[PDB]
Amino acid sequence: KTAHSQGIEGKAMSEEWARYYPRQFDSWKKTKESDNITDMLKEKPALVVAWAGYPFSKDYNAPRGHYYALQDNINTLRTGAPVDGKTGPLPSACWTCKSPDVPRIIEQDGELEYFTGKWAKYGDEIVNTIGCYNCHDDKSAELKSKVPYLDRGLSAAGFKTFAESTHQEKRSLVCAQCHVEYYFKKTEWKDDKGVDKTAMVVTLPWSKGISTEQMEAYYDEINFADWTHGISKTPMLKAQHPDWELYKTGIHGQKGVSCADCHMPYTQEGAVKYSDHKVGNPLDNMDKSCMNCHRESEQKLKDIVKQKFERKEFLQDIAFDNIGKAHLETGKAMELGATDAELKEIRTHIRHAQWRADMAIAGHGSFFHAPEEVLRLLASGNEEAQKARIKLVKVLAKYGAIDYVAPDFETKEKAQKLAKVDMEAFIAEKLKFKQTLEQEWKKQAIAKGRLNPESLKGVDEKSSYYDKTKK
Amino acid sequence: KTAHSQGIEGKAMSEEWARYYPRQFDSWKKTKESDNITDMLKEKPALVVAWAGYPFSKDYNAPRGHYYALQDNINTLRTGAPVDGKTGPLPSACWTCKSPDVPRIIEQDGELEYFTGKWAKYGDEIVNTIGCYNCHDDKSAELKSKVPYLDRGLSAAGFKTFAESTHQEKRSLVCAQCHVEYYFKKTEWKDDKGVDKTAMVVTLPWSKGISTEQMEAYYDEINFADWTHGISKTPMLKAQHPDWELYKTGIHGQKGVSCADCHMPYTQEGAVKYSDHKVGNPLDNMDKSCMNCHRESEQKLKDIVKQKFERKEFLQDIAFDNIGKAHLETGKAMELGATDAELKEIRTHIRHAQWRADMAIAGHGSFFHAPEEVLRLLASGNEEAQKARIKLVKVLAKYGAIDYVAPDFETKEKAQKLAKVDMEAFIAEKLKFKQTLEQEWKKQAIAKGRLNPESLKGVDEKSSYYDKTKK
Ligand code: HEC
Ligand code: HEC
Ligand code: HEC
Ligand code: HEC
Ligand code: HEC
Ligand code: HEC
Ligand code: HEC
Ligand code: HEC
Ligand code: HEC
Ligand code: HEC
Ligand SMILES: [Ca+2]
Ligand SMILES: [Ca+2]
Ligand SMILES: [Y+2]
Ligand SMILES: [Y+2]
Ligand SMILES: [Y+2]
Ligand SMILES: [Y+2]
Ligand SMILES: [Y+2]
Repeated sequence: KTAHSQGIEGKAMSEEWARYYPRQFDSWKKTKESDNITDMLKEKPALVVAWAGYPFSKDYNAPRGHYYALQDNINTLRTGAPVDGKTGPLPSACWTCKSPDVPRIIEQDGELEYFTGKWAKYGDEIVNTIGCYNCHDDKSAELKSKVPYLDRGLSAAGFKTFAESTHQEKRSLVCAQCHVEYYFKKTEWKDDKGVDKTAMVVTLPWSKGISTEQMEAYYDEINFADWTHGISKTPMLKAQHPDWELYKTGIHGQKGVSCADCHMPYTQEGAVKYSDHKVGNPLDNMDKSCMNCHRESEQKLKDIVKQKFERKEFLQDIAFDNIGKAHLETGKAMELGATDAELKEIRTHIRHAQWRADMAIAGHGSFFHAPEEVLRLLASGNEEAQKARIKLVKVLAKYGAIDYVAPDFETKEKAQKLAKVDMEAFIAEKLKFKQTLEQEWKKQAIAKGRLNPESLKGVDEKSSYYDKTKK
Repeated sequence: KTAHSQGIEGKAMSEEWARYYPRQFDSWKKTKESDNITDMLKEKPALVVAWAGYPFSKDYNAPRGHYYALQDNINTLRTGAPVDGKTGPLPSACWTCKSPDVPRIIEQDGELEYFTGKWAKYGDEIVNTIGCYNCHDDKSAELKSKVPYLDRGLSAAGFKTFAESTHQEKRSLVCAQCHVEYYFKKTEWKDDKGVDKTAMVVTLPWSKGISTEQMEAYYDEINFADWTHGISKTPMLKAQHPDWELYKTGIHGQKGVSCADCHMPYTQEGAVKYSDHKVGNPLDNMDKSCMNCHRESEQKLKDIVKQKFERKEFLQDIAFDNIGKAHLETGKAMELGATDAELKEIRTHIRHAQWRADMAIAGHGSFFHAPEEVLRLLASGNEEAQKARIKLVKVLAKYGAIDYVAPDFETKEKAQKLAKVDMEAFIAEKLKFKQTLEQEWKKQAIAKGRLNPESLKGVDEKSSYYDKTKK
């Protein structure tokens, strides 16, 4: 048994686990070191056009350390500027994979209640970032999935549940609680008090399997759409970090190598085995992350990964360039009077093209985890985009614009203009939120004992729209 | 030293090496077991359209055992029906990678002379198939490259020559004498007798590197074309089994695993090491070919290779379908009166699209040797094809045929009709050649002592146009 077999008071706060596991706590906190903010819309402006009419066209950055998950959830322009617990663009489900306070609240008020309401609803309750309680039982310290939607998805896919899985599998599944693709399923229900409520439940689109094509069929079957494209008015599907799903198609995943083997490698100290909890880039610690199974120079292994990235980049830019043009050309055809009937097939091609290409790039490590599937998907996506563009030429020709040239979107600025994203306004509004409601959230949480100020050190120095500079 | 340190009389005939190496001779002869003829034009009729106006649109089969190399060179419709040593469609260079008699003749008459004249020129001299002398020195038995064009290509690419390479590298380079992409360079020269002659020299397009893109730049720089497309009149480039070049981009090649490690695995017998000379499919002998480095079930490893093949197939069919349509649509535009000036850009896209896609599939093992490069190349090729088709729509529209639908070519029969290939005639003509001139070639060779009848056992029972049935 552990030294805390009856549970841990204040378990949601990882600092509460330090007295029992100083080592794991210490390395866990070091994800603070990965504080770089890479503005993906600036790096890949084509993404702005792809996501026109959706929050991702406003703000989308690459992932950084777990230490910043909660704060980035707050800082992203995607969550907007609520004025209270009933305002704001997004729902409560946006907290789900950002805090150990999530299972705390789900365990206290129930799944449906948690998934009911605005994101702003839990502003002063969900204040801790990715912590011990998100992956560990506070009595036995064993690995555990704290979110019901995962087992729900695993079952539907014909997979064993978390409890039924092997230890090695659990070393990847704890990650799968968050590092997976999902959608919000509008769900009606009634509380014990009789009140009728509507919940937005996190659901893994795995009922037909975990391949991109199976998920596609899944979404088409229920005629689902995450949003109607702001430019082409196409029923779009958004892919979100399907890290685990893609990893499963890769050679490492097929061989049984877990996420932890590379991202949380062991360190033996005579009888005692320690897992590095500083979840980050394995390439920074190759001796422990790779050389334990590979017998090759670190530079060569690094060069190989670099090659894979270049390959992915090559196909990514091609696919999203044609996808972008397709959206714009469809928008042009619409302007000339083309009917929905004339654009139906084209829009279906665009929907599938982007779903496949987004699934390929949404998982930032997929280019390495499953290179072959990433390349094939980008190629498949590009083909659907081009099929749409060949048909678009004919629609444009019918309306006298066969020589139309879709505008360029090589910079985030130009792309956001086409996507009609008023950045200055969103940023101004966001800052007001942060300077008022956010600080009130933090002050109240600290007063109630839900948040420890120590955890806020250097947590809010950067975002895509501001950089106070240092550490 | 060996037991034949002064050389071997009749070295071109592998049977002459049997007295010294019965083991290697025995397994070497067993490639006779791989006698399957897979008609690739029947399997992938899109290839017929791609190669319209070129010999490959007539006959193209997958590779089988080395035991059949020489005979298949004779049977393929590509070599046609010579009536003497000065007739026939192809040059003498077509023997180059099919017989140990090649180095014998090159060593006797010189490189230029060998590469001068018709294929039919050496009909009764080049009669032995891939043999010991193609890869071994007849005095020391050491591995050796017998063709000057290889070192020539290696140097141009910044690689070390064969003699400068390591032993492990030689285990792959002996294969590179033939398993590489090449072109015939028209070369003028004068013999010691003063006569002016024209030679067609085998040349490796490696002066800018061995990547598909570098070879492309190489061919474009000299405005080279293997043929003018019979349908689109595009200056085409033909890729031929770039097995070694692609293998070099793969993980095995980068790690130093040679062709021999998988295709000619060792067998230890107490102090004595034997190389299995039955060059074939490693998957038939996985315990010796793969399990020597991998610790996984054979079925799983097989399933993985199968996955890679399906991935390649997926992208291959897409690329060649769009390439086929592009050719046909260009042909249609031509019929309507489109000018070469209006079709120049389109034709450049088609040339590059097919060069890249052909380079990806011409090496039948590339899907496994270098999966990532194969997928990327097929994707790149497809994109160039689609860029051509988008432009083609506009050219067709200008000429009043925007709704033109390129004819289907889902069967070899339909494809060969579009490619205007009169098969019945070519086959009839070929049979007459085989029944007359070919038999005379074999009778004369046997009479002169250049050919041993034993080597002809079951060598000519199959082709793409006839199957006497058994072994
Ligand atoms: C509601 C729609 C959500 C909002 C708003 C955010 N998320 Fe997530 N999220 C999750 C993971 C595993 C990552 C990291 C890997 C990756 O991003 O590719 C993220 C990351 C973010 C970030 C930082 C990156 C960015 O700028 O986009 C933000 C700002 C963010 N998320 C906001 C996981 C999950 C998840 C688990 C299943 C859900 C339901 C959500 N995220 C929902 C939202
Ligand atoms: C002159 C233009 C040539 C003719 C006619 C043939 N070849 Fe070749 N060839 C070589 C290899 C390594 C292979 C095997 C791998 C593969 O085919 O992908 C081949 C195979 C053939 C075959 C059998 C397959 C088929 O039906 O196409 C035939 C009929 C054939 N070749 C005819 C190697 C070389 C090579 C070495 C550099 C040269 C110069 C040529 N082949 C030339 C011709
Ligand atoms: C949900 C509660 C999560 C769990 C469980 C795990 N991760 Fe995570 N991860 C999550 C978020 C929201 C983020 C984004 C953080 C941000 O503010 O940008 C991440 C990020 C990562 C990263 C990126 C690290 C970096 O760039 O420095 C990696 C490599 C990563 N996560 C890996 C990972 C692994 C292997 C996990 C299981 C052991 C794991 N995460 C769990 C959310 C969640
Ligand atoms: C999920 C994303 C995790 C978070 C957040 C934390 N831990 Fe963890 N821990 C995780 C894995 C996958 C593993 C390895 C499991 C295995 O048996 O292989 C661990 C392991 C531990 C252990 C056991 C000893 C060790 O391997 O180091 C302990 C005691 C432990 N973790 C503690 C711990 C604490 C205190 C955390 C918060 C500060 C914490 N973990 C977070 C995954 C995750
Ligand atoms: C052991 C548990 C492993 C760890 C940790 C890492 N790798 Fe690995 N890798 C391993 C296996 C068993 C295999 C499958 C092939 C086999 O030998 O059975 C691989 C394969 C690769 C590959 C080749 C496939 C490819 O995508 O090109 C590469 C390039 C590779 N591994 C790199 C790599 C790196 C950089 C790692 C650290 C981040 C890493 N591997 C860890 C086993 C294990
Ligand atoms: C070793 C073989 C790995 C396994 C198993 C998993 N990951 Fe990984 N991951 C690995 C590498 C080499 C990289 C690329 C590093 C680079 O910067 O080039 C990644 C990357 C990720 C990322 C992207 C992080 C970022 O860009 O900020 C994430 C979020 C990530 N990996 C998650 C993750 C998960 C959840 C895994 C299991 C399903 C997983 N990785 C396995 C190496 C390895
Ligand atoms: C030229 C003289 C060659 C040398 C040297 C090597 N190969 Fe070859 N190979 C060559 C030809 C002309 C053919 C086609 C034979 C036919 O009649 O179809 C082949 C075929 C192969 C195959 C296919 C085997 C099968 O399908 O059963 C393989 C796997 C192959 N060759 C491999 C290979 C290797 C690894 C070599 C070096 C050790 C090698 N070949 C040398 C011509 C020549
Ligand atoms: C090229 C395509 C080859 C042909 C045709 C033949 N041999 Fe070969 N042989 C080849 C390789 C790549 C190797 C391995 C080299 C190494 O040292 O790793 C060999 C090896 C031999 C040997 C050495 C002992 C052994 O490894 O078995 C002998 C004695 C030998 N080869 C003989 C031989 C004979 C008699 C052949 C014709 C019947 C023959 N080889 C053809 C490549 C090739
Ligand atoms: C030893 C000399 C090898 C032989 C013989 C074969 N493989 Fe291999 N393989 C080997 C290494 C060193 C690596 C690189 C990764 C590493 O562990 O360092 C690999 C990798 C693979 C892979 C993974 C990459 C991929 O394309 O998915 C696979 C699937 C694989 N090897 C399969 C395989 C098969 C089927 C073999 C026999 C025909 C084979 N390998 C032989 C080393 C060696
Ligand atoms: C092991 C890791 C290999 C190395 C190294 C090389 N080859 Fe290979 N080759 C290997 C496999 C698993 C396969 C596919 C088998 C299947 O049928 O699925 C191949 C295939 C080829 C082929 C195609 C043969 C045919 O389709 O008839 C050829 C001609 C071939 N390989 C040649 C070859 C050469 C010359 C290599 C070195 C440059 C080489 N292979 C390396 C496995 C391995
Ligand atoms: Ca989604
Ligand atoms: Ca060529
Ligand atoms: Y405590
Ligand atoms: Y990162
Ligand atoms: Y691979
Ligand atoms: Y003799
Ligand atoms: Y074969």
